[PDB]
Amino acid sequence: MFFLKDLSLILTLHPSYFGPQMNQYLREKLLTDVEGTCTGQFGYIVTVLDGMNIDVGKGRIIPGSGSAEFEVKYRAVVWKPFKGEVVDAIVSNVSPIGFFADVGPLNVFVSTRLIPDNLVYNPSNSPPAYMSNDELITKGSKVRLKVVGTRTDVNEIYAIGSIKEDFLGAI
Amino acid sequence: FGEMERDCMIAHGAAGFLKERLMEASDAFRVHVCGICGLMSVIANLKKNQFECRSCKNKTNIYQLHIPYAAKLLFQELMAMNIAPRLYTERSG
Amino acid sequence: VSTSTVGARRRRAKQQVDDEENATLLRLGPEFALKQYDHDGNEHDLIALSLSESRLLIREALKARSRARNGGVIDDDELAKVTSGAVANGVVKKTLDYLNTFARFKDEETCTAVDQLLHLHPFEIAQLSSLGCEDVDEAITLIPSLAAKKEVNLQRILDELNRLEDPY
Amino acid sequence: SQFPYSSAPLRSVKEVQFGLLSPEEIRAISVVKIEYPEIMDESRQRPREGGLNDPKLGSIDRNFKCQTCGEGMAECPGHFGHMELAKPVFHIGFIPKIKKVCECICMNCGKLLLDETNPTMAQAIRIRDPKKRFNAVWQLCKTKMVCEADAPKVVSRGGCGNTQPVVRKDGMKLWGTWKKSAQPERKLLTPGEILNVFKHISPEDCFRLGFNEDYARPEWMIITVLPVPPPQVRPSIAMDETTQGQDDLTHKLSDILKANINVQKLEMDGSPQHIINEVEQLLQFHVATYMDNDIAGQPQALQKSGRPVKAIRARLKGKEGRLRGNLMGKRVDFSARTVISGDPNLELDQVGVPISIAKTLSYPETVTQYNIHRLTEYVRNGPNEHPGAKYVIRDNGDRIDLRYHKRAGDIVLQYGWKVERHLMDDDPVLFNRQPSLHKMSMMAHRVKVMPYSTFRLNLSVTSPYNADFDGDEMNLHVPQSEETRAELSQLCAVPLQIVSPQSNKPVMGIVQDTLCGVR
Amino acid sequence: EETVEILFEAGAAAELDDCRGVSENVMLGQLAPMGTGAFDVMIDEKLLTSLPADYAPT
Amino acid sequence: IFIYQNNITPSANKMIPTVSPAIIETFQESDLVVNITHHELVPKHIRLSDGEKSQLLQRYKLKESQLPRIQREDPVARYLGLKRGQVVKIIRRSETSGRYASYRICL
Amino acid sequence: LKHGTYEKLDEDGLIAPGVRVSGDDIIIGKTTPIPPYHTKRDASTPLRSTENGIVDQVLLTTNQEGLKFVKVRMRTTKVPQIGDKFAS
Amino acid sequence: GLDGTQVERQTIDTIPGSDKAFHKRYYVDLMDEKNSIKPDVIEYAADILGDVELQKELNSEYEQLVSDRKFLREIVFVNGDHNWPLPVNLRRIIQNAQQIFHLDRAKASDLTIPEIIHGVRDLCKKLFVLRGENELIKEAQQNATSLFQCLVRARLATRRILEEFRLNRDAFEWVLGTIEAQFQRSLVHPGEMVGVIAAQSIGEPATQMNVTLGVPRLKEILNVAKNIK
Amino acid sequence: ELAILKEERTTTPYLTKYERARILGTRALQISMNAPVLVDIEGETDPLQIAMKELSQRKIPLVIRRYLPDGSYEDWGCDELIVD
RNA sequence: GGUGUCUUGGGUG
Ligand SMILES: [Mg+2]
Ligand SMILES: [Zn+2]
Ligand SMILES: [Zn+2]
Ligand SMILES: [Zn+2]
Repeated sequence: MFFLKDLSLILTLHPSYFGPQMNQYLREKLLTDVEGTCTGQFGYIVTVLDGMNIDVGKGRIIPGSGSAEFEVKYRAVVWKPFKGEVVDAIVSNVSPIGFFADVGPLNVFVSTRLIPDNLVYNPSNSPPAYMSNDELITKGSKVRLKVVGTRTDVNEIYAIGSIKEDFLGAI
Repeated sequence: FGEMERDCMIAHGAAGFLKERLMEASDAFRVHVCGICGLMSVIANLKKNQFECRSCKNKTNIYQLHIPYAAKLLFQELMAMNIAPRLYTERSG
Repeated sequence: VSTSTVGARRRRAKQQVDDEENATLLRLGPEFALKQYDHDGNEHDLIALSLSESRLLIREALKARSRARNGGVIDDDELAKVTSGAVANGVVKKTLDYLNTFARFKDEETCTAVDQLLHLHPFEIAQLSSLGCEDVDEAITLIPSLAAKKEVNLQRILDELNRLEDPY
Repeated sequence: SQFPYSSAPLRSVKEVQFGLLSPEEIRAISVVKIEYPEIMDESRQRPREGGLNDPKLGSIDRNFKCQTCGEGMAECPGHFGHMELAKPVFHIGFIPKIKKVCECICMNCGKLLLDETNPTMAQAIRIRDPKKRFNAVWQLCKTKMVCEADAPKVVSRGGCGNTQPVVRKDGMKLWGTWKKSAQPERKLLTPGEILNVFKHISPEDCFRLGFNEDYARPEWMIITVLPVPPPQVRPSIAMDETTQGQDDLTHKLSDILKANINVQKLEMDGSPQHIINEVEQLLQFHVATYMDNDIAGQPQALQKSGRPVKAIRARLKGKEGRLRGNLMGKRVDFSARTVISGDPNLELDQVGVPISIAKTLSYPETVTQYNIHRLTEYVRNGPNEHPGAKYVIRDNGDRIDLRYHKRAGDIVLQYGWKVERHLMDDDPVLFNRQPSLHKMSMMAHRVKVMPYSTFRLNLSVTSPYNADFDGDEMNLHVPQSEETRAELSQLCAVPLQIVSPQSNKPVMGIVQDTLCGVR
Repeated sequence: EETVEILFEAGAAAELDDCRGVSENVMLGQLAPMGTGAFDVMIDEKLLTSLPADYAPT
Repeated sequence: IFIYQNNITPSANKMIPTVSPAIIETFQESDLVVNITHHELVPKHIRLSDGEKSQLLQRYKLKESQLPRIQREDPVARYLGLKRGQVVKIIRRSETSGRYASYRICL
Repeated sequence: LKHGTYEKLDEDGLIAPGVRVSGDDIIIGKTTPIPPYHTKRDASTPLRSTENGIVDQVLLTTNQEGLKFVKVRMRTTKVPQIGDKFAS
Repeated sequence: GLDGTQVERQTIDTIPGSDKAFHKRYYVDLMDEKNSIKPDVIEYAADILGDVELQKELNSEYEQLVSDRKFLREIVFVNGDHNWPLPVNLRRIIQNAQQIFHLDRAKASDLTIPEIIHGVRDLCKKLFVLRGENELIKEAQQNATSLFQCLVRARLATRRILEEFRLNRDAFEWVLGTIEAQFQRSLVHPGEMVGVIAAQSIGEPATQMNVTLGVPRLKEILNVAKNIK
Repeated sequence: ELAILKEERTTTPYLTKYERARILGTRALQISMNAPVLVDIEGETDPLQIAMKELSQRKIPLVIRRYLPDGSYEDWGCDELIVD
């Protein structure tokens, strides 16, 4: 889910950069640094509200090094999953041991044991996909799936869902 | 650079020179503290870029501090006498 | 590096088991406190954005920053390009394509209408605006907490929601 | 910059919060339980795990790494273990306060003898300082000899009604005389009994006496698990090229471990009650003298050679202890010392520096587009000729020693690099004579390089230093950065100290021949 | 004076040290709020933006 | 004000504070023989009003605990009937500046 | 092994009288065996890092217990210069 | 509020002497022909006599001087001592002004009385030990510089300026500006470790040292004793 | 919250000795790290003397933040404090 | 590439 997040980022600037176009250079550095990153404490930082209008304030010179420190405060948007939250998706991969579904920026994997037993896999169909008497899961399908697990890995996180519960699955 | 030398540098108001005498011309060290519990019990693996305070089960709010090695030794001796010195990097009240 | 208003969280002698997340039980983590703060320290209600509000906010920010970049002079698959960096473009592209494949409110007007209509806990508030549900049953089972509050209104809210849902 | 990169943010210490360590947190921050006394495995390479030299505690060797953090000897801070005690014992530095709390509280139900009903105590509570509040509560609560069950119709305060003991101190043994109702049955109060009594004190009661709920619980003044410091705190030394003796703390911990195991050999089999006390008291004494070997009215924990053990308190106190001997003042690099001489031909703010000292000391000078030719000429000159240079520091911290580098001609200096050139003319240096009775005993001088091994001073500055030329020696300190150079030259320089604030008159004058001669 | 006893009293009462003094900042190896360290030096932007436009970060 | 001759017994002394809202002070006659505010070393004390104490605290951005202090048992505080929190202003001779105003708060 | 030069020792690990010696130079070579090739540690005695001079008299005998004993006397000359102390 | 290196012993001239000597040094009279300004020192000598809109200002000046006399004699220095360490030397400023503007030949001075009086008044209202428009700030500021204003008014009196120092307008303006600037330079800087400096200034003299005196008496004083020798 | 508006700044308008010393040191260290120099460098190559030249011409782009004992502070640019 | 710890006595400033 998307959360509106006030967040900051302390930075260090070399004296060589101490020019007349400083604030815009720090704005570009901030925009490069934060637009796309994941953090286990926040979720996923897709964009930043009012990117060009971040305030760098007044930086402080660190005694002994000569580099300036800035507390560039701004309000951004973050996307975080939670166990027990329902998230829609579209399947990406298929395999006998389960399938992958792309959710937002991420990819959600559902295990074989967590699938209605009327669903039967087919490696030979065009397109290859799960089928069922009155149920279908092919590439491009919609899946209203609940999250029952989210691992926090620092660089990339992965979520394994479960469509075994009522009111969930194909819609 | 004893205590009376420190008094003379304080009278002169030369704070940077005093800090440089006592740190970069002497036993300067680097330690990691837990931002939550404030003990120097943070296990740091710099080549693997991984940190942990196992008491607080913390891995994200950890800071490094440059302090005299004698100060680190003092805090470890205090911990050895069951005294907990907690180094906090921000004021509350 | 990445920090926020959450500061000390200093060590009381006791710990707390209630730190793991379970979104069925209104446990999100010690970053989404029931009363958030802003960059001026003032208190502020938590924010839980549905996909519609989020899509509008991101589109607005991107087009504003694009107009800023151009000196003063339409599709998510194009609108995500406004960022800087390949990783930025990729992540915003995936987010925008997900948003534009499930945005039942495909305008600011109906999103504003649902904002007016809804205003109550923002968690279920946003999950109702994000998850279409036929009757009371789906809501009270996907969100099991609407039972023990005795202020439901799911019937008419869902009716008016699916009524305002544009065709496709 | 001489620290390898870490990803954590750099911050400064703003607050220090003292307090006791709970057994829970002692176990939590620890990394290995210590129980086996014997240092080595069987005198075999890489000693017995679970001993006092477990490699989990950290590395003190140059070619071995810490099994806990994986860092070299230079970087590993050391890691704490824990060592559970068989019986709880008093902390030696808290016996008086344990005795005070014992007098204040009800020794059966853990409740204050008097309540907020009495307005005198109701106002003694109203002190903000924990220590003043504790004193104001002890000066009242110490005389009531019962836990009255009724609050001052019958209104009950929840009390019990058990009589109070007369607490007493004999060494490390807290005696408490219960005067029942005649014969006052006097019993010994063990650390475990006091611990049990202390765990029952309620949080608000605890707050009233002046303790803290999160940082200082009164039962943490009784030791039940003991932290084991890393070997850094108790490093070994070498006696004749192959021999090492452990530090005093290590042998003390070994003695404590022997005492602990002997305790664990009594509550596991027959123990007719006159050996348990003896061995538990041995444990108490070892733990006490591990922390404080200056206890009044008892012998001192002694070493093999007859000297007393260097306890931690003795490590911390005195002119030579940690605070005054290693933190308020310490030995410093980049300094020099030699006999001083007088030179009528020097300027007031000049000091003559011997060539050998000018070459031994150094200043690190960042290479810039205004000094690259001069610095490369110094690099060519080498570390044995003046003006030369001693080291070249690359943009990542790698030192290039110019002695052993045989190919000194094949170095091109990059920008942002650093050359550690020799001491040269007009460099500002701090000059100092002990004792430093006033701020004008340490003054900043401009350098002039001269032959001979003696310092040179203009003779008019010998009055503020109180110096003469019949044996005196003075110290020279070299600032290692541009900020400290500027501080010296703009605050401590000799011309700036001519007038003193002590008596708003000059302190430097015309002295000796220059005077007689001008007359 | 009385270093160990004072530290014990600080432990037994959970004293909070505000680190505003001189000696405390000395023993921790930090810049004392004294003399040259009694203020802060920021980086000025209003004066900086007067520089020639070719002196800019690239 | 209760001026006595020889002594005031502690049991009597205990009634002084429990008689609110009135205030009872006592002095001994031997103490009152000389007026100490006439001594050359005792400068003139002037109690501030509540508004003026607030003005003093805001001008210096001060809290009460950061002021110089005077004991409630001080002979000149005893002579002036100072209560806790009241601020005197003490103008006194200054050999470097002529005149100097000091402020003390009553313990 | 020490950072000084060992090229001045005779076959007995001792320098001979009459040889100029500078600071950090080894004047008595000694080895300490490594407890359980390359099974020895050194225990060599360098000259003091400050002093120059010329070896005068290398004595060699045995102690009370019959183990080898060595005394090496250096010699030098000090000529008065600036900073030397004199009194009447 | 002054830095302890910046002050020098100076005589306060309104304090000493008898009232007749004070009167002859300081009192001017316009109506009285003989006791007025000596005619041979000013260009405008003849225009001065008999005026009233100026004798009022002269009387105000003289009354301020008498107020200073009474204040210093009755409150600050009751025993008559008049040589005290004060900020900004006056003698050296006046002689430097004489040297710079070449004040010889006792030339007719073009420096009018009202300009002198208003110049000294403005100078006396420009010596800032504390800055702020608050009212306790003003009170503390005036108490801070009362003695120095007394000095500046004892020296820069109308009769003294015109007769004893014979300054013209340029030298006068220079004296005022120099007093301004050197007083602003005599102030202590924030950040001074005045406690360490004071401790050293008291302790260092102790290294060179039936009433008890010297080191035992200083020890009694600092270790506050309930009984003394 | 703790910043003081440019109108009610009641501290001294003069650069103190400690402020001057630290400002010169910081500027010299900055210039020695190949920072741009605002003055015209004619003869001198020492970063400290260049910093002194910049200080005299009121061309040092730094700010002094003067903390009061109550925690608040005032901001003064180097070009507006008066140098003797 | 790595040159150990504490006391006693005699001096220099
Ligand atoms: Mg001498
Ligand atoms: Zn922690
Ligand atoms: Zn380690
Ligand atoms: Zn009881």
